Amino acid sequence: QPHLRKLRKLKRGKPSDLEESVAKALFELEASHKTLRQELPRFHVNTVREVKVPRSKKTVLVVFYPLRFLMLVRKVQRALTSELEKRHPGCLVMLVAQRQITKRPTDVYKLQKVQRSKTSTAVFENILNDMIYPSDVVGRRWRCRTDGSKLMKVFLDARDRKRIESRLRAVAYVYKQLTHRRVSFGFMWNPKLQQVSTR
Amino acid sequence: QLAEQLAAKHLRDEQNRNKARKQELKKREKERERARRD
Amino acid sequence: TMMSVLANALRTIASAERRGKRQVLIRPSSKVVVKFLQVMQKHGYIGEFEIIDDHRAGKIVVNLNGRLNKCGAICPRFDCATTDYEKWMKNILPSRQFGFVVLTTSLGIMDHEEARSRNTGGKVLGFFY
Amino acid sequence: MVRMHGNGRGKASSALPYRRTPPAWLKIASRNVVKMVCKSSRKGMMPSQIGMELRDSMGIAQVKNVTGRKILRILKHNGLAPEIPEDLYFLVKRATQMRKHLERHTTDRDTKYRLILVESRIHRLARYYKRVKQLPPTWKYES
Amino acid sequence: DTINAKLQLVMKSGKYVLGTQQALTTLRQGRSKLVVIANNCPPIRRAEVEYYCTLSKTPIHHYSGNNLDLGTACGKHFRTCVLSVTNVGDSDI
RNA sequence: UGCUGUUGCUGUUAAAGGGUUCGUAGUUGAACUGUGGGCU
RNA sequence: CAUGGGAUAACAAAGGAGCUUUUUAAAGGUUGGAGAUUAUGGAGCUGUGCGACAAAUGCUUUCCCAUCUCGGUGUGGGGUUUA
Ligand SMILES: [Mg+2]
Ligand SMILES: [Mg+2]
Ligand SMILES: [Mg+2]
Ligand SMILES: [Mg+2]
Ligand SMILES: [Mg+2]
Repeated sequence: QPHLRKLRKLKRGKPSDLEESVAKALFELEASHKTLRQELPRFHVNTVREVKVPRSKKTVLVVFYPLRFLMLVRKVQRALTSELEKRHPGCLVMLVAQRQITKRPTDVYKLQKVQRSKTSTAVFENILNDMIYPSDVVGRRWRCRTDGSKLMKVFLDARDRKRIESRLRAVAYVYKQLTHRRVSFGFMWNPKLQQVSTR
Repeated sequence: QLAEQLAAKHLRDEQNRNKARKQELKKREKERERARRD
Repeated sequence: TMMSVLANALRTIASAERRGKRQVLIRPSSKVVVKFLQVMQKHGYIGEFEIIDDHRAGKIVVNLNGRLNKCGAICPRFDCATTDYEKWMKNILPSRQFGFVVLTTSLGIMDHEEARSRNTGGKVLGFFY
Repeated sequence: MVRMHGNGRGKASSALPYRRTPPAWLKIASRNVVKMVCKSSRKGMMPSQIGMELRDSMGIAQVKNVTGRKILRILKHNGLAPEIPEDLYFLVKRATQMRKHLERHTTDRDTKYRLILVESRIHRLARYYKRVKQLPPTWKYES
Repeated sequence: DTINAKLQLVMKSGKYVLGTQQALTTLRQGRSKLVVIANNCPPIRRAEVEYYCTLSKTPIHHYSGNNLDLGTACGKHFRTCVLSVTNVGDSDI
């Protein structure tokens, strides 16, 4: 069937129940939507994973795609994200590129040859940018409490508080499931002068 | 002698690059055909 | 020019404590400086502190309770075997009942009391009491 | 200009922003930006001047934030980099004009003093560029 | 000076010829686009070159230095009295 | 005898900063690739 | 001299445009032992086709040559895609 072409060739054999449902939606949109019809033909996904966020009603759909299409996805991410939501009520979709990490070497000579975009610091930062893409990070702080813990907080612009407020609980939980790191969010009106906004 | 050896290596590398690109371009022409053969 | 980031940071903290300030700002930051602060924080000599990111060498804002008397760096970073601990305690510490010497060892950064228990030597970084 | 060779202590400079994403209203593709950079180079502009033309009249605040690479990197890939680095070129030009002035005004001792400082700056800079192989070995500055 | 900047562009991108005899040959043909003469030129030789430019309607520039300066401004290590640029590349003039 | 001072001296007026710059050996030299996670 | 540890450092190098993998098929270029002669094949060498899977950066590319209202979402209203 033609819609299976939207998957990686490995998974065209026995797709999972989530994979082909997304594949049908992508195939149908590639011929109907006005702006998606010239980017989608070159696009195909790797896998789709389901995450259940505790203490919540909505569930999260995570879609993995090859890093080749990073610029392709960024161009149509807004339309693609909203379009998939309608086909899948009661769910939230995030598009994440699949990246690999080289473990930190112990020898000095090897450390000089590491490709910097494959370090865990760089990779985890880009994963976070994928989950909030229309918005961007305007500040970042680390809080070191007396008990010895260290908590990281990320500040977003207050101009787009209305759009992304509902999704922050889901984003924080999924980010922990992929990186095993804790994150917290806040908003800044006038980030130039570092003014945080309370409600 | 050293310069001649280096030049030979350069020529071999360029030939391999061109051959790989040609094979890649020939591939996916079949995939394009299958898209028109649905 | 500025040759030692650690020496610059510790002198800033000691000066603020002597004048009785409640907070102090530190720049530039470093991973060695952060490790040193956590050692002091664990024994209760400083309060909460916070790291601010600016795509460069960052900055630190630390809250001070009134418990710190002095902190300082040792330059150059002399080597210290396990048998030299009594020598350094005798020279730069007020008493044998309180105060610490901080070392960098192959096991990490730690105070002299913990290093002795682990039976390891290293290089002297500084002190606080 | 400020600290090396003198007593100046000025601080004037630019401050790059924390947010490195180009604005929404900028609708120029990366390919076209690269074309304009190479076009201005053939016209005869130096990398410093190229970046100011785009900043002043094209809305491009930082070329790196749009294309991913710096201006001099773009020229090197297209075979348009200058023979010697730009800052070394301007220092040599200044010393040449000082020497031409001094061959008529032989008693301008203030200018003679400034010529010593500029030539010391040239020799320090040449030593750095030879170590990182941006200059041929045995490159020499001739008075 | 503005003239020196353009000469460097021509010297690296365009085509040119150095010397009075070769410059006159380009003027007898139609390939010459601009002729530059140093101020240290023999008066009878200058008058002959200017006459050729008037007949062929070629723009002519009077350089402000001598034949030593003109040679240095072209990156050469010898003196040139007359310069003729047959091809101008990426330059206004 | 902390009156040879690495630990540990002094240099405004008690003895002692070179008239001012440039500069080679030498000594000294900014940040960054790193919070493992889940169970009772 | 041997060996365990890698936090702080030192030496050396570089100056960043000197920068795919796999599967089939075809083409050529030990004989009783010891001493000579030859041939059939491995393996690797190139150049043809074939199957399968990746790719850290889009070949249903770029380039100029031309020729002619509904749905999902949060609290009856808001914001998103679309019409
Ligand atoms: Mg004594
Ligand atoms: Mg004395
Ligand atoms: Mg005196
Ligand atoms: Mg004096
Ligand atoms: Mg350092």
